[PDB]
Amino acid sequence: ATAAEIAALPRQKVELVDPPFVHAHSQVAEGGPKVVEFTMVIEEKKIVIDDAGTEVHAMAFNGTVPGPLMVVHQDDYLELTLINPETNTLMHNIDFHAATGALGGGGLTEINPGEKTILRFKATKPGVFVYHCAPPGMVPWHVVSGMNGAIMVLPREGLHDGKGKALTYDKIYYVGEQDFYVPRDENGKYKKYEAPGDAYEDTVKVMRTLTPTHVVFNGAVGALTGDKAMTAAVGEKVLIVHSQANRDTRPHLIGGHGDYVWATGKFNTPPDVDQETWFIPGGAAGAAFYTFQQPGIYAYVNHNLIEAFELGAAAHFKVTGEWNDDLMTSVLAPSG
Amino acid sequence: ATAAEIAALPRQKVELVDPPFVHAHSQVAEGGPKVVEFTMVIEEKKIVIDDAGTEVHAMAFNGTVPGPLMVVHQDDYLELTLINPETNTLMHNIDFHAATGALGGGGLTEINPGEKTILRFKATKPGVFVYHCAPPGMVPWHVVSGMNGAIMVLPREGLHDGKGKALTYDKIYYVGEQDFYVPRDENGKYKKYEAPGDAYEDTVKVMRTLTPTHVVFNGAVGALTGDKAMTAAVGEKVLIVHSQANRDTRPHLIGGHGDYVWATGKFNTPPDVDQETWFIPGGAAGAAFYTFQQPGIYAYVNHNLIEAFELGAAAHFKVTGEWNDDLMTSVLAPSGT
Amino acid sequence: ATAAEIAALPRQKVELVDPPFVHAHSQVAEGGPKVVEFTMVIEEKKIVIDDAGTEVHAMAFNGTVPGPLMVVHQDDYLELTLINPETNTLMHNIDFHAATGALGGGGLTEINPGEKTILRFKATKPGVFVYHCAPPGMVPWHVVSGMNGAIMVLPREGLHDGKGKALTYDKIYYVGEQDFYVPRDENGKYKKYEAPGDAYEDTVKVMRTLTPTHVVFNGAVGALTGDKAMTAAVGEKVLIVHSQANRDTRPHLIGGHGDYVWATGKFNTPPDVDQETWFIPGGAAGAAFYTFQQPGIYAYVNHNLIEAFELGAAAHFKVTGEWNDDLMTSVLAPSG
Ligand SMILES: [Cu+2]
Ligand SMILES: [Cu+2]
Ligand SMILES: [Cu+2]
Ligand SMILES: [Cu+]
Ligand SMILES: [Cu+]
Ligand SMILES: [Cu+]
Repeated sequence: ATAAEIAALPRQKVELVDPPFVHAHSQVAEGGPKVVEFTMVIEEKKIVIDDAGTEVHAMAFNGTVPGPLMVVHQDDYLELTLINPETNTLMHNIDFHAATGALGGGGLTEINPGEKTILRFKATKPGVFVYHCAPPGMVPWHVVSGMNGAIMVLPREGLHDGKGKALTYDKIYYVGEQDFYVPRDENGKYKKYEAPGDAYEDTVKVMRTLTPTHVVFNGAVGALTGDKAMTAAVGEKVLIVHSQANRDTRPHLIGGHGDYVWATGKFNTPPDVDQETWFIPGGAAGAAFYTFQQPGIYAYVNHNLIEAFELGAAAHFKVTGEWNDDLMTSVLAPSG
Repeated sequence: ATAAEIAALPRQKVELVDPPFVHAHSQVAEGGPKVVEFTMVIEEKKIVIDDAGTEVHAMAFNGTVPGPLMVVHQDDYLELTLINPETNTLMHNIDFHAATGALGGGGLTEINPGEKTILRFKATKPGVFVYHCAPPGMVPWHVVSGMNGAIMVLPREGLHDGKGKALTYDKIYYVGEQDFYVPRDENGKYKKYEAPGDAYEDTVKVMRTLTPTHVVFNGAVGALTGDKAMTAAVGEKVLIVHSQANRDTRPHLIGGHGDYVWATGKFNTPPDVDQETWFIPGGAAGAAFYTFQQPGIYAYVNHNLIEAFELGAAAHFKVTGEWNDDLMTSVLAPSGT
Repeated sequence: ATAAEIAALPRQKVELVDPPFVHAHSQVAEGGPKVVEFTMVIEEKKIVIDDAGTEVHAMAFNGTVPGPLMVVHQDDYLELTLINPETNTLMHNIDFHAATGALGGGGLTEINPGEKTILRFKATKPGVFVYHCAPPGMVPWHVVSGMNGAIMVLPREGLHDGKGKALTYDKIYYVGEQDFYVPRDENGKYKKYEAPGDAYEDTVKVMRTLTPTHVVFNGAVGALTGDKAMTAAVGEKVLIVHSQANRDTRPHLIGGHGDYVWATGKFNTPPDVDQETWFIPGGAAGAAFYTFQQPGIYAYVNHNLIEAFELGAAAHFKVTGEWNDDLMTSVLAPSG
């Protein structure tokens, strides 16, 4: 497309919502290519990541860890206004794995506190993709401070299975998984700091052990449970987008399956089927499609069970509907 | 199917065998859906995991680590009688990754010592699948104490490659891989404990490092070596089912390949081919099919070679038959330059 | 083939080239099956791997870490003369993951200092494959001392996509990724040793933590950066072969993609497409095909960003050509 051709395309402004919810969108593209407009303000803020009051100096796109999911269609343009308020202390930028050139946009978006920038890229490849901050010389520090999210570039005809059959979800959720590296004192107590830079040296020491102190969904232990449990009903089709910008993960829906899983996150790569546990390498997003068949509580986990149940990587689904005794039944309940 | 129709189905009682062997089964389903019945007694038992005599308080389905492989066909029902004898100290249950609902069955099979339960589920999806104990609040501790195994749900028409051609194995082995986290004293020697409970706190500390002290097949360093080495012959087609309920592994047959590998373990996902090293994420089972072409000793390993050769994750195959110099030959044996 | 048929095949000697470069070859096979002859001399030598003068007693096929890429076609034979000079102090051998029998060749190639051996094997399977030394009882120590490389066995008709369309690269690079485990003294300073064996016990202790001290491309931190960046031009098709003989990696071209990725490294397994970050398990090689669309500096990393930017697993590409504003443009440059 020429500059003139791009300037003639319809514009659409999107209002983002906090994960794990996803902003309003259409699965099948509505009309021809558009320039889809998003704005995010970066917030450096303290987050509490466990029930012991452990703090992280988060660097948060749109004030959340992960940043929000942006949804466009293939060959749309994503036009992001990124704002670094004067209240922040560090330079930030953004690299979209979906984008081509300038280190995913990072080279064109370096903004000091009090600056903003506008980046437009063509979403040429369909799939879910990580985005994250990456300031030269301080890249993993920003990423493991929670400065990452994902986007979804849907095929213009929406999702299909490996054989061209349409796959239409009723619900979509975005689970951003975060490895954190929190310094500890002599007694094994987590350290607190009063500015992000104060934590840098101690945090880098922990990072270099390659052993996270916490592995969490949506920024904290137990975040996507209780008031934030994800919901569905028997018969409902659900897409679960999952990202991890720095470290491998192995999602698993306990009590369910990934009926179709784009494990690599890329929609032109046919999905795996009937998955028990799928694998998403650090630096990528993946997506799983499942139709619920049983009601009740599900756990959704990173299936290194130490990571899930000791380090924090466990979410819940609450599913309504009728129990199916054909699929599963207690022939004899626990008894003497 | 209705309760009445399920009641009308044939029942088949299966006698389980200890890994790495697999109970008698037919690759292609014989007749229509059946209710396939299994029984396992859970044993909390001290096991030795290396030649030094390092002990673990294992939590073992059917008394083995891993638990035995159950084999059914797609759309059969698996009916398990699970028994927690009164000699045990902990509540246990079972989660089948093959199953749908109630956390894979865990929500319906919580049994205290002195209790039993019977769970039935429809094996709707073909593949190899992990099963493991998962008591709420104590999940990874049971799993890394060895309380896990796998099942195989064969397609009713047996295995096929990605393009519809039948693949019939001559023999099958099940290799369960176990990450263990054994506490050490100030000398760096492994600690011993009186009851499972006494090891809990020290073990959780090790688990949190995400660094196992041992990574083993069939419950111990070298368990599948010597007179317990797996066997094959040139021309023999072997399926190797491999599971890891908690931690990633990367299987490799040293001197061979995975001709067809269902790396995700799911038979409706076409197999990768000609594999050197495949990848099975923690919480899954995978399966590799290989026709041996050369005789001699092979090592079958997790190809993080530290894990294989320092931590224990190496098994052997002994293979009989004629050497093939077309495939490989020593043109000049090691000799002075 | 019959004995006389094998004996009658042409023999061709090929001169090796140090990584990341690859010796001249044809993508489509020239003529019928050949016995392709290579020679490598093993060098035991101290190398410096970082900016602090940290040393490793390298054990290096052909004098390099990684060992060089050998390229043949399916159903050719690879015939390697492996030489262990008498100035070395350890026994070495070679296991080709591409080969069938005798532990990949290791059982037939155990050479003490002052010995050589010639191994021939038929390259029956197309793909990129790891090779490494593997002396019984000291396997990981040799491998993590850098004694590993890869080969490529091209299909006789060259590479194709999942739909049988030919994929022809303009250039190819071989990135060998090495995990090192360098002992430290109690002050955190890396230790130095007189002879390789002196480091054995201390090194195994580090190895058993499963936490490398360095994760590097081409044998050292920054080996493929700056004036040793890899190069391409907009419009150029590049194959990047990546290996890791002991430990998982997750390659990512920052600013680009893997247009086609044989993540398992095997050409009869259809390539994944449009990849952001692919995954190569320890003990394997993979290959990614990309057509460059934007000029500028790219980084090519293991996308555990701590491994990439704290531990050393980052390379650069310097790409010439014209910027494409359709793919990406700065609508508003960073501004107050
Ligand atoms: Cu990135
Ligand atoms: Cu599980
Ligand atoms: Cu190997
Ligand atoms: Cu940032
Ligand atoms: Cu248990
Ligand atoms: Cu060696």
